[PDB]
Amino acid sequence: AAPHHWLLDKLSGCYAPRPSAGPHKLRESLPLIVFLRNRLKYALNGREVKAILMQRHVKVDGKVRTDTTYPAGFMDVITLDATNENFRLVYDVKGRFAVHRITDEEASYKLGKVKKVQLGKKGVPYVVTHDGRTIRYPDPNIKVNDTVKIDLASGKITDFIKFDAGKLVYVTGGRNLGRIGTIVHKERHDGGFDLVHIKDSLDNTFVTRLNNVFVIGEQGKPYISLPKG
Amino acid sequence: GISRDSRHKRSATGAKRAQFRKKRKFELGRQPANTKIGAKRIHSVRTRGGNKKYRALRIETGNFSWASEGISKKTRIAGVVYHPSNNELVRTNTLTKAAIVQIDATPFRQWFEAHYGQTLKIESSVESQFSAGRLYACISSRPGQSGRCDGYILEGEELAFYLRRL
Amino acid sequence: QSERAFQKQPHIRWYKNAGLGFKTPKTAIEGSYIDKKCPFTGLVSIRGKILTGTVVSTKMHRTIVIRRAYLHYIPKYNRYEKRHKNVPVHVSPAFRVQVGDIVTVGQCRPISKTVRFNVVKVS
Amino acid sequence: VLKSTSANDVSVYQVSGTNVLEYQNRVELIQDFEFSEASNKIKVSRDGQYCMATGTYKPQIHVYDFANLSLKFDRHTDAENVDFTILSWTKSVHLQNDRSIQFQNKGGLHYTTRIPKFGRSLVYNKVNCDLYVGASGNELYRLNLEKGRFLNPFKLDTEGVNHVSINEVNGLLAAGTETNVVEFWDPRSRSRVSKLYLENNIDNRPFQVTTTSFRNDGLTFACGTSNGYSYIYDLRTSEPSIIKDQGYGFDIKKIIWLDNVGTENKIVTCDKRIAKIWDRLDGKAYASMEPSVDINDIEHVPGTGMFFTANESIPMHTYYIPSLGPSPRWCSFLDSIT
Amino acid sequence: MKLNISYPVNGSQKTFEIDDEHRIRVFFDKRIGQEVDGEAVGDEFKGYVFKISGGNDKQGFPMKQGVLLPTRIKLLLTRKRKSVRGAIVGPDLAVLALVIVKKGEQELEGLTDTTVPKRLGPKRANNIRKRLQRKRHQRALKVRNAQAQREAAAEYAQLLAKRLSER
Amino acid sequence: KGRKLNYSVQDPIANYEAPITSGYKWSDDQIDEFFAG
RNA sequence: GAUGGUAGGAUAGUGGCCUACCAUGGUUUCAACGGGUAACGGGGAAUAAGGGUUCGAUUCCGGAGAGGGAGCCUGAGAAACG
RNA sequence: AUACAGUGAAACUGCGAAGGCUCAUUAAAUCAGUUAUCGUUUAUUUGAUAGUUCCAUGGUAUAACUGUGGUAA
Repeated sequence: AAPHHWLLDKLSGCYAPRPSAGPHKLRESLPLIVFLRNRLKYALNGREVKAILMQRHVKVDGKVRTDTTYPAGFMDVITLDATNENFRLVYDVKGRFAVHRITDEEASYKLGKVKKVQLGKKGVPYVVTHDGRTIRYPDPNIKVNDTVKIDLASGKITDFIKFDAGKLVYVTGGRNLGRIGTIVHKERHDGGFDLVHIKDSLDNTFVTRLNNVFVIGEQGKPYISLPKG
Repeated sequence: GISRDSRHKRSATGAKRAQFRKKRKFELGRQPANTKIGAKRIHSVRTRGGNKKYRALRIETGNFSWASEGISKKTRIAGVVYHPSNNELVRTNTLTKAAIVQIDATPFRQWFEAHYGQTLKIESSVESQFSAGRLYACISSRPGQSGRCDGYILEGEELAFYLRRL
Repeated sequence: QSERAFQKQPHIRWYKNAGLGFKTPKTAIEGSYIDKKCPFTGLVSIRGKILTGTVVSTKMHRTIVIRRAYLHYIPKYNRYEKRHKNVPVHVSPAFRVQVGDIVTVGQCRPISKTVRFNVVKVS
Repeated sequence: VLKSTSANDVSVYQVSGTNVLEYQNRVELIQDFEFSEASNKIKVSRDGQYCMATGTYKPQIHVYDFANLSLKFDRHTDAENVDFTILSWTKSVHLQNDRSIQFQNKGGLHYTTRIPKFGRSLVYNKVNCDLYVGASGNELYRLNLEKGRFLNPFKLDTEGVNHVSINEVNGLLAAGTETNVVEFWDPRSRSRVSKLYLENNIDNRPFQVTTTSFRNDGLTFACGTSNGYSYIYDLRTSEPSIIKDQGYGFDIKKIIWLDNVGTENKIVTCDKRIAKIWDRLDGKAYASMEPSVDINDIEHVPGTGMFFTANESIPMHTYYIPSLGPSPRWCSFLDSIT
Repeated sequence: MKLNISYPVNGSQKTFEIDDEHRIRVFFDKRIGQEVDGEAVGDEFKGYVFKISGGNDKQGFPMKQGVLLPTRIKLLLTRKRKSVRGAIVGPDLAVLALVIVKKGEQELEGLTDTTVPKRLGPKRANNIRKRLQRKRHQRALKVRNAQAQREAAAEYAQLLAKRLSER
Repeated sequence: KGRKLNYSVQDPIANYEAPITSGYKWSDDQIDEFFAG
């Protein structure tokens, strides 16, 4: 009854935890019970993960948010107070949620793909992201599928990454879900299979969608740290 | 009303053997409230949470708009002479959207004499109604959904556009 | 160009642009045609996907019946049986489409029972 | 003791008016007599109970049992109604503002059929059972309840008909048209017999006849107009008439006799705001029934002196006349309270 | 019949089983609210007037004030079909309720000469007759909310002005 | 003219009512000597 | 209402979803429309098991029903198992 | 603790039950994925988001409760 992304062992139970509503969707997130209890194993059961949630160790996106099924989606920096645990969780190359450990100056921010820019009411420019941070007043040159950098103390955009040909992009969606390498090709079609294409070890080619891909930095310099093997 | 579904009827291919289903809640066709003239009574019906809908049946105080200056002012209703979305609708003298209804234009006289001084540049076949009192004006607002009677006056081109018709 | 009642007019001569690589002809920007559901001035907005094919019949007005044959890699009897599709489409003030006439259409806002596509191109 | 309006040396009373210590001396006769802000058409069945009142928004049927003084049900019908009849008890036939016809039963909604053009009136024939329905144009249709067929529709004049009625003791089909002609057809022959023309002395504009009626002697015919002018007719010198201008005169809609109770040769006229009652052979007003709101139509209960209107307000008014007659057996303490 | 009688201002009420129905027949065909005399229901209570206030009949069914029809009928009350006796009183009432609004000629050692008091005095301030620190804090939090929000809004609108000047 | 005037026979109304033999209390000779003119 | 156009009604809104008017359309041999079951079986609908090769994990057979049809009401969600 | 002060039958309240059997046989119309809704509803989740003032605190009307009762209920 589980998805593939959670890295959930089959010998666990019968009812799978539906995440509650929140920032991200159901299909692109993992809740805190499947995060803490059975992935990096700070708990043994739902009772004691509710106990540490009542103790309020979790500090995801700089706020506490004491809830069992809180849908932590892409790169919400899970922060735990004891042993200064800073966790940025991204996608691995085979579809799961690889939770990388980072440090404090990297967990002081996150980034987010812009979805739409609106002239909503009363002359106010407007920007949303995958956690829905409706932050005030970016520059006019925010296209769709660019990348804002959230402040995580206040909410303001601090840095901006422009989407164009020659940018380091992350793909979350479809049969390319979780690949990095961002350059063999660029092809913007007019309604589907439109993208920037991603290399491999032998620099192979790949096809995805615009909304299923979003930028993380430059060719060699992302200010996100990434795990390795 | 009854329905909103393609299941009771045929598509662009000509199919049969329908016998489909007990009709759901979200195929809700309410009764056609033919709004008339009377004393102002609006039924406050519910839908989709607290989505109150104003179903007007006997509305009078039409806010009709002077066109060339855009002056939406308050007046009464007389009757619709031509509306061939149903040619019996004008026989029964109801009041729906996009109907051409007659208005005693006395507050428009008051506004003209108030912001121009003299009484009577404006077209002659509406100057005749400036003199007489009853001018033609077409309803914009939806009394069956928003419960209101707003409209726009007939001024020249749109006037002859309807007068050549009927 | 007025054969029906009830103030045949644009609904706020009027002119807009859907963008996205589809031209608006100059009579459809400034001309006497009303463009009620032709998407260049229109009331509809564009979205979705864009399909291309030749026609079969343009008998009634505001009905463009496209044909659409396409390749599909059949593995069953290992030969390609040829595709055919149909879609009705509203008019545009740019081309009286006759038989032949490969044209393309964009998805928007169901107009009749079966039309979501309106002509944006002729070539 | 309910208050009485002033009149010509006569008394009337209203129950369930717009104004009707009062809370603790309430005089309510029929409980739940109020509709959704208007009223379409009310009529009382042939037997001693079971009055039926058509609806206004989400239109209903509203059968009231007179021997229970309250409501039985409200079948929310599919469309808004204009005209119906009652066919004894439980059966009844209706037609809505669209060109559709409903057949209500004890279970309700036995069938929904249609007529090809928009209809305005319906009557039923007790003899050989064909309902005649008057509509717009050349077309006066039949739906026979014997074998459910259709019949060879009656060819009219140009614009149509506002009201159709058949005579009771002999069957003379009336059809009040627009061009002042009354177009009497014969329910035996399925052909015209006469095309009587209606005249006046004022002649404001080309009026249209809107109300037709007969009574149970079979010799006279009550005629209406779209101007507030009652007319009588006989075969005896059928070209003139006696006329009745009314003091407001918009459109008379209900003209009904008093041919089954005492205080004879009297008739009720009813236009949009007022309903009066006068005597035959002079044309002088016996009484009048001025309410606080307009009137959609009226009806008079048989055997006794009471009237039931359908109006444009929330309740319906009932009007009791203690000089025309008594109050009926189910209202048999109205003569004790007032 | 039994007659419930209530003297309301003294707070007294008692039932009296009165047989001998030609005494009772004064009330007959008189609906609710219409007054009555003591003279034709009794002799020992003359100069008495009772406003009737309903009454349960035998089979216990109540009458509601002012409908018609002194038999039983099936109405719609607080909406379902409940049976209710008519407001007019006839021969078949078990109890009939009465309010005495004027004492006549004889004292009653149940109604007049014996009485009960009330319950308890009022509780509300205006009912006894006939906060300001919260008024400080409400006004202070309101003007502080204004001086926070309406200044911060223009304080990022000026950052929009900086972005527009640099663009 | 599709749904307009279907001259068909319908099922529930085929025996919805029943006729009457004498009907009018007058005679047909009374009809003829009633409106000869 | 078959196919579309114009306007209104109703809608949570798109919509011949319904009605007035108008045009005679539309699908099809490049398989329309119609014929049945090992449609108590099938379609990935899904888990797969270190040798069982169509047994071997499950969601769903279709829609209904709270004595029988009908009408109404409530709610973020219903034509309510209450 | 002479205007409240703990136990607390029976009453208002917040919520509970938050998804269970049988019967007639639908061929991508039942179903599964997918495109879109600047074509639309949305409790709850999450991020955001309010500037019109002439010559010291506002009203009876109902409970629970008492009291008189009816009815086989």
